[PDB]
Amino acid sequence: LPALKLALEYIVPCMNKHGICVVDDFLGKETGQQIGDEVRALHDTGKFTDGQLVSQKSDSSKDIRGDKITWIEGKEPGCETIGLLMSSMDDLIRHCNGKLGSYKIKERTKAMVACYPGNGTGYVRHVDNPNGDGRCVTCIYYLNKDWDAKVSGGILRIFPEGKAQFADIEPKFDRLLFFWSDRRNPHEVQPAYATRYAITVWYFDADERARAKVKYLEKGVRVE
Ligand SMILES: O=C(O)CNC(=O)c1nc(Cl)c2ccccc2c1O
Ligand SMILES: [Mn+2]
Repeated sequence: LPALKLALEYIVPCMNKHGICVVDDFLGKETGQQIGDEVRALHDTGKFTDGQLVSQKSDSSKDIRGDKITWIEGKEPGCETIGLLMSSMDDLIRHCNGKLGSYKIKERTKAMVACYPGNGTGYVRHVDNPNGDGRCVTCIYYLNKDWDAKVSGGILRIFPEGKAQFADIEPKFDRLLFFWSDRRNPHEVQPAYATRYAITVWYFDADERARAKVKYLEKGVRVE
C-alpha cells in the first residue's frame, strides 16, 4: 500500500481518535524477511549489547540480562533493508505532515533495534517521553514470524490514559505500530519466552524539541 493511502485514510484518523494504530503487512513478506535476516545477522555477529541488567546477583555469573539493543543509522553495511524500512517510515510520517495532532515533525532518531532474548525478561511499565524531550510519536516495526503469544509471551501492553482498559499488541511479523510517545501511552513488554525483535524510531515535534534544547544545554560558543 502507498504510504499515502494508508497515512491519509487510516493512520491520521486513528492517531487523532485513539493514539495507538496498527498496520499489518507493512512491507510484504520478501522485504520483511530480508529485514529479519539483517537483524539476525547483526545479532549473530555480536553487534547487539549484552542486554539490560535485570538481576544484579551477588555472583556475576548469575546476573540475568534482558533486552539487547543496537543503534542503526540505516547506511551501515548489511543494514540496507533496515534503511529502506526507515525511509518508508519517513515517507509515511511525511505524508501525515500537519495532520498528526498539531505536531510538526521534521526530525527523528536513528533506529533502535531491540532483541528480547527469550529468557523470560520483558520491559517494565514506562512512558517513552515523560519529561518533554521532543519525541511525539513512537514507531515500532516487528519482524517475528508466526509469533504465538499464548506460547512465547512478549505482548506489548499499553495502558491508554483515562481509559479503564488496556490495548494488547502482539509483536507480529511485518507489523508497524504508531503511538503517542508522551504520558498518554504508558506501556510494558510482557515477558518474552522466545527471541523477539523490534525496530523503533521516534519522531520529534519541532517545537517541543527546539525548547527541550534549553533544558539540556550541548555545545557552546566562545567568548573572551
Ligand atoms: O518492543 C516493544 O513492543 C515495546 N518496547 C518498548 O516500549 C521499549 N521502550 C523503550 Cl523506552 C526501550 C528502551 C530501551 C530498550 C528497549 C526499549 C523497548 O523495547
Ligand atoms: Mn517504550
